[PDB]
Formats: sequence, C-alpha cells, structure tokens
Amino acid sequence: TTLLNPYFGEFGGMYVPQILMPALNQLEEAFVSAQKDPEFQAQFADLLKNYAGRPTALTKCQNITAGTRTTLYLKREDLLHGGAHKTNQVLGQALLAKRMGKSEIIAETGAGQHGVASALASALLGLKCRIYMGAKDVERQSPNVFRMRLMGAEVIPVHSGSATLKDACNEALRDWSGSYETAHYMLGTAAGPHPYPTIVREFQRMIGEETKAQILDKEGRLPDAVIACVGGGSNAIGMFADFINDTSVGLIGVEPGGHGIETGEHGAPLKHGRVGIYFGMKAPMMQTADGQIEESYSISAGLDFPSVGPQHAYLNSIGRADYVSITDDEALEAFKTLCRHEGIIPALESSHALAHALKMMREQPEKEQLLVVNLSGRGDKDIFTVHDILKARGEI
Amino acid sequence: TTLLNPYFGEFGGMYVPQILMPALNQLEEAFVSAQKDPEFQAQFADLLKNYAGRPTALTKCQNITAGTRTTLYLKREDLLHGGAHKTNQVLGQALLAKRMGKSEIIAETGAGQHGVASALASALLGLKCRIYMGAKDVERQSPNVFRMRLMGAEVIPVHSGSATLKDACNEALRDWSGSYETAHYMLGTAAGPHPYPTIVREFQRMIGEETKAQILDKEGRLPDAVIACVGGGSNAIGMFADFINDTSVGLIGVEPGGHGIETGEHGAPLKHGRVGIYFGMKAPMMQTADGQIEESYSISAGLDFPSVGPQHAYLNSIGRADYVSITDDEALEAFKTLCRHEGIIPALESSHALAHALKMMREQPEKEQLLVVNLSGRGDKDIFTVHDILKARGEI
Amino acid sequence: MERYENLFAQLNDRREGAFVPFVTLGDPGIEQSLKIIDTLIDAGADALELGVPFSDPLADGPTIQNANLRAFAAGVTPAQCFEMLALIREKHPTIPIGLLMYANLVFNNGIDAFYARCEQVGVDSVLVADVPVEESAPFRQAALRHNIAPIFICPPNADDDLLRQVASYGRGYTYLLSRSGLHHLIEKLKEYHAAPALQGFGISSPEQVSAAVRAGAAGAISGSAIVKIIEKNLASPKQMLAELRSFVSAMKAASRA
Amino acid sequence: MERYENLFAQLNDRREGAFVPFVTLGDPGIEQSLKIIDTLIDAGADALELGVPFSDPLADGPTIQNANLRAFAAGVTPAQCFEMLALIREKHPTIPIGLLMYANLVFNNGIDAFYARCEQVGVDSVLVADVPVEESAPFRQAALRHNIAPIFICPPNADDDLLRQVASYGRGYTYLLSRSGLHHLIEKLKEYHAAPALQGFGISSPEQVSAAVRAGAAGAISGSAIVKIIEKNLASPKQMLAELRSFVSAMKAASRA
Ligand SMILES: O=C(NCCOP(=O)(O)O)c1ccc(OC(F)(F)F)cc1
Ligand SMILES: O=C(NCCOP(=O)(O)O)c1ccc(OC(F)(F)F)cc1
Ligand SMILES: O=C(NCCOP(=O)(O)O)c1ccc(OC(F)(F)F)cc1
Ligand SMILES: O=C(NCCOP(=O)(O)O)c1ccc(OC(F)(F)F)cc1
Ligand SMILES: *Cc1c(COP(=O)(O)O)cnc(C)c1O
Ligand SMILES: *Cc1c(COP(=O)(O)O)cnc(C)c1O
Ligand code: NA
Ligand code: NA
Repeated sequence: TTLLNPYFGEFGGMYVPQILMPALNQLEEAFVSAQKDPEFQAQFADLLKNYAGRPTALTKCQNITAGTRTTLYLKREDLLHGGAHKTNQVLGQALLAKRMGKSEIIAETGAGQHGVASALASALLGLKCRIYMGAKDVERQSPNVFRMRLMGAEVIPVHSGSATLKDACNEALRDWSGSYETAHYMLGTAAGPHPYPTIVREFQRMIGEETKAQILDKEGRLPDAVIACVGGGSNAIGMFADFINDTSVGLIGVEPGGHGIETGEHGAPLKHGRVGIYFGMKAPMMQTADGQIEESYSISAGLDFPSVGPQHAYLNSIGRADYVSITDDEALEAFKTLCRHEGIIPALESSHALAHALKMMREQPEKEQLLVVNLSGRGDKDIFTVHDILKARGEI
Repeated sequence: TTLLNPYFGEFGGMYVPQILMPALNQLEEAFVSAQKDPEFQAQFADLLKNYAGRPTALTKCQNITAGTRTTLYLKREDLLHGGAHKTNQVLGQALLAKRMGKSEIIAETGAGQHGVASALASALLGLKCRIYMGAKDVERQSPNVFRMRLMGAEVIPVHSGSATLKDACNEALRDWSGSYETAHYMLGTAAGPHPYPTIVREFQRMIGEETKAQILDKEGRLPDAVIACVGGGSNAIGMFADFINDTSVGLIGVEPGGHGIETGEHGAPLKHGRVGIYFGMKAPMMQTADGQIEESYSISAGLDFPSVGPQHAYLNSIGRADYVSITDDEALEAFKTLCRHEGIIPALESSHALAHALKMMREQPEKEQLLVVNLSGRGDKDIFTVHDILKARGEI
Repeated sequence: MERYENLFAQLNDRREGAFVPFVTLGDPGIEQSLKIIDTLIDAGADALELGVPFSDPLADGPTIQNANLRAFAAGVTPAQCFEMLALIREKHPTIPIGLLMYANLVFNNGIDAFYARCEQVGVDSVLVADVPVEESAPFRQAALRHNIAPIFICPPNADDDLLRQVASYGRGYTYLLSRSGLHHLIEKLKEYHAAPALQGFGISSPEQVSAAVRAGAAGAISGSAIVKIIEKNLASPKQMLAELRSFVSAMKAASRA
Repeated sequence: MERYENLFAQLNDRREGAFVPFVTLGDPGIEQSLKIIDTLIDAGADALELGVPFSDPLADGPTIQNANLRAFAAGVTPAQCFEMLALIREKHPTIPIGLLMYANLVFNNGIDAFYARCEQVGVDSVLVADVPVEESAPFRQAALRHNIAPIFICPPNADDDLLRQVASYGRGYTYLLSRSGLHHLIEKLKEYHAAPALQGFGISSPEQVSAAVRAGAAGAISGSAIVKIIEKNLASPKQMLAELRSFVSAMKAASRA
C-alpha cells in the first residue's frame, strides 16, 4: 500500500527486493509529510535562494536566432551552484534525510556530477556522504572524484560487473538495504523505484515554475515549446512539470542519438528501446532480445542512463510530450554555436536540447515560434572532450 | 585637462606616451556621458541581470564559524556567469566600446580569466576581440586559451620580453595606440592609466551595493569588515566602494604573500613594494633597487600583477582601508576548509580573502564580529593545482 | 505436479529437514554445471534452487555475482538454461526444482509465456528476486495458472500484514531470510497456514541446518557456500565434485532425526 | 650649456640639417657600444639620442626591444650607463647628447637627483617616453633647474592646444613624430617659437633626411635602422662598425646643402 500512486500509466512501480520496501515506504511517508510542512518548504527555499543562487536567469539569445522568426530563451541552470540543475534536488533530498533523523547519505554516480552534487549538499548540511562509482568511471573522471573528496565524501570504487553506472547503482542499493535506518539513498535522477521519480520531479519543479513566471514577464505569454535533454529525466521533468496542464505548450525531450540511431550506438531507450523491469521500475530500456540490460552510448557521459524516468514514458504514450534524438555531431555543433554567438559554454548534455531547438529554427526559419531550452549545466567540464575531437578530425 | 580627477592623493595619473592621450581622453568623455545616460544604465543592468545572473547570493557560512562569535557571509561572485567577478566590468566596457562606435576589442590576460571574460562579452555584443597573452601563459593556460578561441576571440601569443602578463599589456597598448579609432582597450583590473581605475571601480561597484542591501536585510546592520583579495584591485574596490563613506565598516584588502614576505617571493607591492611609475600610473610596485620592474609570485596566477590599483594605495595611505597578506599555504588551507565545510570550491585568489577572515576568527574566537568575504570566483580551475601540491607533499 | 508437497510430507514422515543447495545454471560452463547438479542430487540434495544468469543481480553478494559472470564468460543464455532444466528433470523425476529469477527475464517475452516454459520443462517454483509482494499479482497469477509455485521472501522484521500476505500468496515453500542486506516468524507463518519455511542466507555449516529445523523451519537453503567450492576448484573439476559431494552429504546429514 | 642652440646655429649657417642616430647604451656590450658611438660621431652624427635599458619599453618596436634585451644580457645597468655617458662627453665636448628614458628610471631615486646626475655627466636633454605633457611639470622643472632640455613628442595629429604646450614646455628640439603606433605641424611649431623640430620614427634612407629638411624640419632622427645594423652583425664587430660608418655617412650627407 502506498500514499501516492507509484505508476504513470503502465510505467513505474516499486520493483525492489522485499527487504527494501520499508525504506521506500518510510521515504514516501517522510516526503508526503515534508511537502505539507511550511517549515520544510521555507528551509528548502532558503537554501535554494541563498546557497544555490535561485532564481536562475532566463536569457534571450538574439544572436543565435538572427534572420529567423524564432525567439529563443535559455533557462540558466548552468548558473546554479555546482554548475548543473542536480543541485536543486540533492538539497531537498538532504533535508528529507535530516527529517527522517538520518546522518548518512549514499549516492551513485557515473559521470561524477551527481556525486559532486551529493557531496556538496552533504558537506553543507552535516551529513556523512559515501558515493559509489564504477572503477572505469573513477579512472575516467579524476576531476570530479577529487572534488567529491575535497568536499569530504568517501568515494568507493566499484570493481564488480562492468564497473560503470549500473554497477554503482546496485552497490548503493545493497548498502542501503542494510543501512537504511541511519542512511538515506540519494538517487540522482527522476527514475528508479517509487517514490524517487515523484520526489525528484517535485524537487526540480522550480525550474519550470520560474521559467513560466519569467517568460510571462518578458513576453506576456507562454512558450510554444520547452525543450530539455533526457538522460534519466530530472532536468526535463523539472522544466516540464509546471507546464503539463498548459496544453498549448509543447514539451520536447531530447535523448542522445550517439553515433546515430541506426548504428545501435545511442542512448535513446524511450523511443528506441523496449519496456522492461530494471532499476526498480517498469520503463523503456536498452536491452538485448533476451532481456539482458545493455549500455547507452553518448559523447555526453551525463546522458548514459540506459533507461528513462517512467513519467516521461507515460507523457510520451499519451501524446502530451514528444521525444526526439540528437547525435554527437549535432550536439557538438550546438556547443560550438553557443560559445561563439552568445559567450556561454553549455554542458554537452544541454547541447543536445539546444541542437534540437536549432533544428526547429533552421528547418523552418520563417515559422514564428517562442522556444525555451533548459540549459541544464555549464560546459567547462567538456572543453577537453570537445578539444580532443576537433583536434582528431583535423579542424583546430 | 580631464573631466575627472586622475589621482587618488599621490597615486594614479596618466603616464602614457603622448600618442595615447587622445584615446584616454575619448574614453573618459564617453564614460562620463554613459554614466549620466539612463538608457546606457538600463542596458547594463539588463545584461547584468538576465545574462550574467545578478544579483549574486550572499551566503551565511555557519559550519565554518561554529564555536566562535564570528558570523561570516560570502558574497557569491563565484556564481556569476564565467565564474568570477570580472564579467561585471567587461560587460560595461563592451557597452562603452559600442557607445564610441567601435567594433573591435583588445585585451590582455595572464592567467586567462580576463581573456575569457573579454571574449564572452565580445561574443555576446558582436565585437571582434583580440587578446594578447604571454607565450609562457599560453603554454600554461591551455584550458582558458581554448575557451577564448571557442568564443571566437583571436588569441595572440606574445613571445617578446619574458612572455608573461606585463609583455601582453605592453603589446596591447602598442596595438591600441594605432587602432584606437576603431578598437577599445578592455583593461582587466582597477589599475593602469586614468580613466581605467575609475571606470573599473564604477563597473564593479554593484558588488558592494548588493552586499550592503543583503546584509541590512539579513542582519539589520552593516558589516564590521568586508574582506577581499587584491591582485590589481578590481574585486576589492568593487566590494569596498559603497562602504567607503560608512566609516564603521572595515575595508580589508589581502595581497598574496606567496612563500612568505621575508622570502621576497610574494605579490604584495602595496605593503612591501616601493612607489614607481609603470603601467601608466604612479603606484606601489615590485621593483629592483635600480627601478626595473620585477615579478609578483603567488600560488594563484590571478594575483600576479606586480603593482596595485592607485585607489587602494590611497585608501591605505589615509588609513581608511587596511592591507594584509596571506601565504600560499594559508590560502590552500582556506580552500580546503571551504570545500569541506560549506561545499563551495573557491578560487585560489578568493581563498586569500577567506584565509584572512579565518585568521580574524581563529585568533580571537570570542570576539563578536560580522564579516563579509568577497568570494571573487569559483575554484574548479584550481583543482589540479591543489591536487598536485597535496600529492607532492605526501597527503592524498 | 505437487513435488514440494510430496517432498515435505515424506520428510515429515521421517522427521527430517530439507537441505536445498543453490547454484547458478551454467557456472562454470554447461557441461560441468550439469555434473555439479547431478553430484548435488546424488549427495543428498532434497530440492534445488537454480539461478538463471542475469547482467545485474542486485539481490546477490559477490560470490554469486561472480558465478553469474563465469556463466556469462561461457556464453550461457536463458534459452540454454531451459535446455539444461529439461535434461535435469528428465534425469530426476521427483526432485523439486525452483528457479531464482530477476524480473526482466520473466517479463521480457511475456510473463505468461515464461511460466508456460517453466511448466513445459518441469520446473516447480519461481522466486523473482526483485518483485515484492506489492508488485506480485501478475507473476503469482501466471505462476498458478501454469502449476508453478510462486515463492516469496519473508524478511526478518516482517510486520503482521506482510506475514499474512506471504502466507496467502506463496506456495511450495516460504523463503525465510536469515537477515537483511526466529521462532516468532516461524510460528506466525504456521498460524497463517503458509507454505513450509526454508531458511536461507548465510547457511554454510551443518549446525545451522540442525538449528533451522529445531527452530521449526522445514529445512535450509545454502548458496554462497556451495558456489565458493566451485570458485575454489575451477582448475580441478574432479576435486570440485568431490568437495561438493562431501559438503552436501554433511549438510544433508545434519537435517536427519 | 647650450649645445643644441650652438649646433643648430652652426647648421643653419651652413644651410644644413642635423642627422641624429639613436642607439641603446650598452648594446651589445659596454665596450662595443662605446666603439659604436665613437664610430657614429666620426661618421658625421650631429647629435646623439641614447637609450638607457629598461625592462618594459612600451614606446619601442621590436628592433629596440631587442637592443634592450641584448644590453640586459650584458648586465648593463643605469649606473653603468652614466659611467659611459661621462666617458663619451669627455671624448666629445660639443656634441649634443640626449637621453631616451622611461619614467620609472627617472623617478626611482628622485626626479631632481636624476636630472642632477645628467648635468654632472654632461647630458644635454632628456625625453621621457611615457610622460605626456599633462604629467610633465615636475620633470620639465627639474630638467630646467639642472640645465637639461626637456624634450617632448609632437604627434602627427597634435591639436592646437598641444602644439602650443609643446612649444612652450620643450627646449633643445621638438621631437616630431612621423606617425602613430607635414608642413602644417612644422609651420605652427615655428609660429609658436618652439624648439627646432627633428623628425623621427621610420627614418631609414637618405631621401627621408633630405625630405625632412625640405619640409622645414631642422633635421632627422634614425634609430631602428641603426640598431638593425648592430643586430645583423653581432658575429662580426668589425664589419658592424664599417656598416654603421657607411650608413651614417650617407644619412649625414643627405642633410647638407
Ligand atoms: O541515472 C541515475 N543516476 C544519475 C547519476 O548521475 P551522474 O553522476 O551524472 O552519472 C540512476 C540511478 C539509480 C537508479 O535507480 C536504481 F537505483 F534503482 F538503480 C536510476 C537511475
Ligand atoms: O592586471 C592587469 N590585468 C589583469 C589580467 O587578468 P588575468 O587574465 O586574470 O591575468 C593589468 C593590465 C593592464 C594594466 O595597465 C597597463 F595597461 F598600463 F599596463 C594594469 C593591470
Ligand atoms: O537463495 C538465494 N541465495 C542462496 C542462499 O543464500 P547464501 O547461502 O547466503 O548465498 C537468494 C534468494 C533470494 C534472493 O533475492 C531476494 F532476496 F531478493 F529475493 C537472492 C538470493
Ligand atoms: O627616438 C626614438 N626612436 C628612434 C627613432 O625611431 P625609429 O628610427 O623608427 O626606431 C623614440 C622616441 C620616443 C619614443 O617614445 C615616445 F614616443 F613615446 F616618446 C620611442 C622611441
Ligand atoms: C546529469 C546531467 C543531465 C542528465 O540527467 P537528467 O536526470 O536526465 O536531467 C543533464 N544535464 C546536465 C548538465 C547533467 O549534469
Ligand atoms: C582576476 C581575478 C582576481 C584578481 O583581480 P582583481 O582585479 O585584484 O580583483 C581575483 N579573483 C578572481 C576569481 C579572479 O579571476
Ligand atoms: Na536514458
Ligand atoms: Na598586485
């Protein structure tokens, strides 16, 4: 039995071993309580404002759209403390852990961004943070590992399985099943078992709430579409949530197309996978014909979750949101374009969203449209990745 | 003849070759005009708000001060677009260049931060930007060089002299003396010839203006002291300016002490140099007994200007502001402390300011004091520097 | 069929507990795994619990994680597992055979079709590790339609509602967890007419089998201990089987009156 | 003394322009620099402009930047420059000697003391490259108190106020810039009773000397062209002096009626 619905149509649920159900039920109860508690809401709002820097700007990009009938705004989650939207929800989750009387945080990370976000929230709020990271990722993400350690987190390399994100997730869940009386599992996207897809959406929804107020202030109307990249689904659902009931507002999610959908080397399970049960949920995933879970591929490590949050699968199924994909090369071109024309270095994740907006503009340049892209993070972290590619293929 | 006073007591002036005086006079006139122009002020304010992210947060650091009677706030210029305060003034200067009908920007850079700031402002505002950088710095600052190029700036290595900051400054001035009809020289700190110390202060003064409003909101009184690092002087004068007439508010500037003042390997000309005439101004500088200009040293490349802005020398001389120094090791300890206890990675420059506040607290822990540190930038850029030192000396 | 009911009635007539080994199908290869399983039976296993290799076994510790990896190294697929299961049942017509599955492998090509395939090869029960009772309806229904017992875990802290659910929904046996990641549980399960309890997790010595039976459990399950013996003897298959035979004989003897 | 006034009166009697070479003191070393300067004089230099090596010569192009670096490579200091200047004046009692300085080297140990040292060694003028007329008061005052002519640059666009200031404040000669980084300027300077004009920047061939004198200038200054000859012949000092002698003779001949 639960307080809230664990499903979005077919998708979602609580597909965990029985031993983990009490942790999930405890967390759901704590969350429902916190959402009704004006003191909790005020504490969260205070951290968001005075520590993280909310509200974030909504920036009009007039150089990019020159010569077209597109008006483009970027919601500036790249200006949030930590340089990505992930900070919003870790602060909420850290406050929930405290509400439940817990002093310890467990987190998983692949590219290291969620690790860093979990570590900074834990440092601020006096929580002892341990982070599971696949050994291949540890070796691949030295800068983020050192950030986590600087911030006092214990980083635990996972050498088991393929030593990447899904193995870290599994090791985190194993730990939690034994430690949930004193430790909270700070899951890093709007996926996994209920109540995480709901909690993470609610603790990211200020993205869209601000965007709505800011666009109404600046244009006196709602956007024609809001566009966000989709790895696991948190920045996108955070942008989307406040607009779901505004039926005129297009909701466009962008999955990574990698080397191209036809190559099989991509990260677009929502549109190109098959429903399965893994990661504690029923959702589209990247899997073999036999049902073994396989890997995403993207130039952007932050878009490597080989499944997707269940609310996205649901919004797609009913036609409320539309999902598309963008290749590595399209993302790279959007990254270069923003740097040159607006002086903003976007995360390669966010560059997928931008690339799709650029296509909407370029394909139909006399179409009048008001677009918001969620600029989920800054791209300082990606400049070596981008440099090495451009060098390898001759340019620069 | 000038419209505004070029001196702060003894210090300042316009010590440039005659051929450059018309450029300085033109710029002064343009600035005086712009400061009276409500349209210019509104355009600047709009870019600051909606592009750069102002106002920046003022964050209370209660974990750091635990067990003491110090209350510490950080003014969060690390959350500004570009990750440092330099963005404020480049936007103002880019608007001035446009006001004068110029389409081209010249800038100097040492550590590359001013280069990056000049490049992003130029990209945004449609200006053709060329940046002079000593060849040793180009080789030393690959990440910032690639950022500048991504943002469409031309980066010009300077192989002459010692191929560092002062050589880049000289090459920029040579270019400007021939190109000032169509190019503006975007000087990167509150130093150099008049009118730059005045312009840069005025285009950074929103730091202190916001800090005053925010501290009055949060504490109902002014700070006992505001504390800022001093390389050339821009972030510090930006914090200080609005408080100069609040005689109860201490103004503390922190120069880099390097390996220690007694070693001669430092960057503290204001307190440990000797007045000279160089960089277009009369100011304290690092110089030989003979008058040859020598180098600063600091762990933090951003604090390497071997002189200091003339308004700081003046505020020191009359006793309105106090100047101190902090060593490499003290700065490193402050960097580690902020990361661990507040989840904020500070620039090594800013870490000097923080280190002094920590000393004020630790030396007299039952002294009641309300302190603001200007957190002039974020320290993602410094994590390799910090890692390599900690590794070399055994820890980690 | 009623293979678990028949077993437990026979063991009860002999005042005897069940000893039930777990191994991963195809670890360390198909032919050696078939020999391992025949050796477990010959040595006195009352029933089998058999894992189908899965890419991400969340509910498993390192020993069994590694067993799955070994089986994947040998190219073992679920189809090959079902081929193995048919051969096992063909050789051994009465021994209860239970599978330990993860949800995706059951759901993949259709839940009904999975349980239909179990029935066809002669499997008796399925425990799906990551389907809690709350999500179990389509699984337990499909199981029962194909004469397969759906097995549920009863964790050490199970509150009273969970005990009643497990008692109602399970068949074959109740999987009683020794710990997270006791006579109260055992008596309450009996009060609610649950399937007989088999204690599992951490069972690795004869005295634990005797203790489980004394506490009122119908028997004990041992996995990592068995799989460790495999892991230890990869280089000598023959010694592997001898060490397995010796371990199982001892564990089974501890279950006898 | 009045060495510039005497020179210009003598040249005017001969209807002749001045040719004034610039070199960096101590480039490429002290002894070779002394020989270079004696060769410039013997070859027909009417006056000298002499640079004191400075760490950061903003007003100088690459040729002279490199001359300063060469002198620093040889360890040349301002004190050694003043020792050189005393020896030069001792050998050559009438030739006007002007220094090209940067402000810090003049201000360093006191402005008055600097000009006092100039007078003591027998220097006739000082041009401080980075002191515009607007900042010049303490410099020009100290200069005049020690019988040193303060030299100012008149840039190619000088407005009328600047022309009048340069005419009033300068002595010795007016340094008329060929360009940034013309008969109107020359006539206006004469109208305002300015010190005689010497054209400099980019003067590298005989025809430019003749042209400058024809335009009404009192002569021409050449630096980079002279210093290039030094740079080219570092490996053969003797050929250096021969090439310098040949260049100066030709430039000086172009100034004669
Ligand atoms: O994608 C996930 N985390 C994001 C990590 O972010 P980053 O550090 O940027 O890789 C993620 C983690 C856990 C999860 O569910 C479960 F726990 F069941 F496995 C689902 C998705
Ligand atoms: O310190 C200066 N610039 C800061 C460069 O910043 P960064 O890129 O962070 O090294 C700086 C640059 C020029 C200057 O005056 C003059 F132009 F005359 F030389 C005085 C100071
Ligand atoms: O039977 C199992 N393992 C073998 C016995 O345990 P051990 O002897 O400790 O390896 C076994 C049973 C259930 C399971 O997953 C979950 F509990 F979630 F349903 C995982 C392993
Ligand atoms: O006399 C000088 N150079 C030698 C003649 O020029 P060139 O022959 O082109 O090297 C010379 C004169 C003045 C100067 O600085 C400033 F203009 F600012 F005062 C720099 C060089
Ligand atoms: C982690 C990350 C993402 C992808 O995660 P979602 O949960 O799908 O939002 C996107 N952008 C940035 C900048 C990230 O750090
Ligand atoms: C450049 C820089 C400084 C030093 O420059 P000032 O002009 O003295 O402010 C300080 N902090 C940061 C973060 C910088 O980038
Ligand atoms: Na995904
Ligand atoms: Na300095």
